[PDB]
Amino acid sequence: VGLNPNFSFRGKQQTRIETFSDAVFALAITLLVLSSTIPETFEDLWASMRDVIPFAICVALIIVIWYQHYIFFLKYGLQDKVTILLNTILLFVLLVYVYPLKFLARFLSEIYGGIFGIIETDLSRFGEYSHQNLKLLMVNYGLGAFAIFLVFSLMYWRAYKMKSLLDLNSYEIFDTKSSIIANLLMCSVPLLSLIITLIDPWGNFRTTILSGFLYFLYVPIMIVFGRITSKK
Amino acid sequence: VGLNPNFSFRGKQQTRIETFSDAVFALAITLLVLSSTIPETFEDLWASMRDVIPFAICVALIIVIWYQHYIFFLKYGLQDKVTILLNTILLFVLLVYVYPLKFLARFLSEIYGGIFGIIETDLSRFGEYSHQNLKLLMVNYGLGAFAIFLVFSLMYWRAYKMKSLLDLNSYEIFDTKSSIIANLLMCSVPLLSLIITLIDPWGNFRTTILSGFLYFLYVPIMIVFGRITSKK
Amino acid sequence: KLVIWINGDKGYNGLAEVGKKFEKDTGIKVTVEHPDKLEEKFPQVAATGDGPDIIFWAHDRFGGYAQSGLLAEITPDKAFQDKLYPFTWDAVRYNGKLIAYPIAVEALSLIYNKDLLPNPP
Amino acid sequence: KTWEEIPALDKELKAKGKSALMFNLQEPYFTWPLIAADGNAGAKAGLTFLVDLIKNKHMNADTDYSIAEAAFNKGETAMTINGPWAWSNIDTSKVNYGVTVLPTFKGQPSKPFVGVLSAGINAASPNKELAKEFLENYLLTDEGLEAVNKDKPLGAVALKSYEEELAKDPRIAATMENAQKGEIMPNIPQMSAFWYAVRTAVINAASGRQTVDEALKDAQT
Ligand SMILES: OC[C@H]1O[C@H](O[C@H]2[C@H](O)[C@@H](O)[C@@H](O)O[C@@H]2CO)[C@H](O)[C@@H](O)[C@@H]1O
Ligand SMILES: [Rb+]
Repeated sequence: VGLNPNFSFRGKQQTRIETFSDAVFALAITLLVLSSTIPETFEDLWASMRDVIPFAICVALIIVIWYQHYIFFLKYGLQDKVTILLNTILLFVLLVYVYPLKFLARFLSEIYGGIFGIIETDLSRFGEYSHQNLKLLMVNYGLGAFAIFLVFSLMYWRAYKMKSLLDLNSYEIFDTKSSIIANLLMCSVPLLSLIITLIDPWGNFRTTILSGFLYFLYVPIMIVFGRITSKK
Repeated sequence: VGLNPNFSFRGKQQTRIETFSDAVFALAITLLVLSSTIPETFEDLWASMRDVIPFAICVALIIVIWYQHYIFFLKYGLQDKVTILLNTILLFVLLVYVYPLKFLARFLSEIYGGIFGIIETDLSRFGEYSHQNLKLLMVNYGLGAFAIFLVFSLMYWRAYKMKSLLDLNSYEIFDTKSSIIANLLMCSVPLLSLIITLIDPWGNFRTTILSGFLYFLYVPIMIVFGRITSKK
Repeated sequence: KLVIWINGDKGYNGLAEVGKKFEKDTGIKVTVEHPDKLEEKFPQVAATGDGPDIIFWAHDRFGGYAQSGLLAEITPDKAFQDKLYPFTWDAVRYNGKLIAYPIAVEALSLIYNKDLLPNPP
Repeated sequence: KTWEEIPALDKELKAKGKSALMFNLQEPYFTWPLIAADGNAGAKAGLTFLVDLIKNKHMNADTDYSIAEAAFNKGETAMTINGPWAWSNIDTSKVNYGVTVLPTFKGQPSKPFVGVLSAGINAASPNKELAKEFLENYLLTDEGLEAVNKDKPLGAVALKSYEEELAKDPRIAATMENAQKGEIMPNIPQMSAFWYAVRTAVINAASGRQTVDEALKDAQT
């Protein structure tokens, strides 16, 4: 149930911030699926079932955020203005990226569909695939991911700033410090794509290849940033 | 976590009125964002991202109301008919002003966009900008703001009326009295714009300038009303 | 009689409970005393008179006692030595000789009333 | 919140085998707030109401401190009028009680008299300096007033050091509320003759001997 055996969970009682938060997460994953049109005919029914792969990817992504949220509020049981503020920023980012994720997930499902050879349907429905549009694709979703992890870092730092008020022990202080580092390291990868895309060194698709390729090397690049700080 | 150190929080346990209320607040902020159309193409995606500034302003506004709600139910733990009634009136006002806020936020974002020089898109989409329409804009949103603060004053007065039943101490009585004054003072500013607009002294845009200008002088005008009652 | 000198702001009652278990297992009396200005009363009394058997104070005062010849050299076996952190032993060393037994590290902190001040300076 | 809505409440409660309000009618200190609510015309109004309560069989004729206290603590009456001192006996009983503002009469509030519990030294005492020691260094201290207060509550203590503790008590708040709506009694030598005049007046009107108009006539003399 819990992550650490040395952590004393201050947020076992459910609060308004957590209840409100659960409503928003449930609404996000629910409206992602149920924002679709109701099938009126067999043809619509089969079309609607092609959407499950894109939705599975979106849902998986949202619960992962929900989990991090659950663990934070479980650890610290925080309920102050600044926690409320940072919490709102988080849910706000989530909300604005629900329908854009539905889009990205459908787009990438067609691209990966073409590769593997499952389907051969058109991508002209998405509009023109231009350099500017493919760059804005990275910058958009990259800015989204960066923000979510950035906010999680700020939230843990707020708990670190209230370590004494929360009566955090040496183990708990260490966890909190490690959780900040983790979230900043997570945020760094989308920050690096975003910056590379915005400068655009090549002036062509090469930029987008590199930017996209940093996510495939998430684990190794995270280890490099972590190793640089430990080596000094 | 708490506002006052002398206040004994009667509403630390979550109740049905608070749970129901959280659902409504979550739904308001969620449907504000997710009432938009799902992007089907890159062009829609970029259009949808122009909506984040208007949404941030709306969201910020709604959580501020949610916070006041959280603090009230935390303070008194009330659950009676009259509290339910006043609570419903509040949520009702909120709900009817969700989509109108989306509108106002988009409108003002274009007006402020033009000023700063970020964008140069048309305002003809909003309809004709006539004196009658710009007056109704003030009266509408002014009536909304007035009501929210009016209801918060009534809610605190209901707690004041039940001071003995709630076993309120001298510090808590003082807080409650101060919270009534605060909410009436907050309500006064939209009440003053609304009245000025409805009388319409100039018979032209000048009326709307003054009415709109009272919100920019919120803090100072609130201090004048507060100073008048203390001076006698 | 085993006499111990420790400051009055410390846990002399608890130190006595250890002393009471010692008498049960040996037969020696363990009285615990806490006199005022013991840091500057010890080097005067212990030099001339008898004073205490064992003196408890922060390590900083012990070098002066060691130079003056007011303290016996500590000779603890490896197994006892190994029970304590090696950095702690360094604090109780003067001219390559162990002059005391390290007990605990002490540092001042900001003690605050959470009710009167939730977010202290 | 009003005196005038007690008869309705009493009708409701008497059906369920319970009284609405029982308080000491014998001692005029308890009846004075109702009498002095408006004010004369005010004394005539306030007393006539009190007379009508006994005439309508809502309150008993010879209601005293003991049968009122006992009835409230037993759980027979829904309300009672009393001071800080009475709280401890309620706590002893299993009655979830509240202390609040006295009911209003003719819109205006009921003005209860305010007393300052005070310790004086007898002029014909040889232990004047020993009593001063007791009063100053032992009684009028944080520790001293605490001891008295945990037995039977003193109310709003005169000690400056006790402000925080007083302010934390909801019953004290209600006491101070009523004290502000009332007024401090003058210490004058005529207070004795005054109190006697009111004590008789209230008893006569309660029992059914003298009229409300004739009660104020004999009392003003
Ligand atoms: O009843 C008239 C009587 O009232 C006041 O006495 C109060 C006293 O102050 C209280 O402490 C309480 O014990 O009850 C008394 C009445 O029962 C006046 O102080 C007194 O002069 C007057 O006789
Ligand atoms: Rb819909």
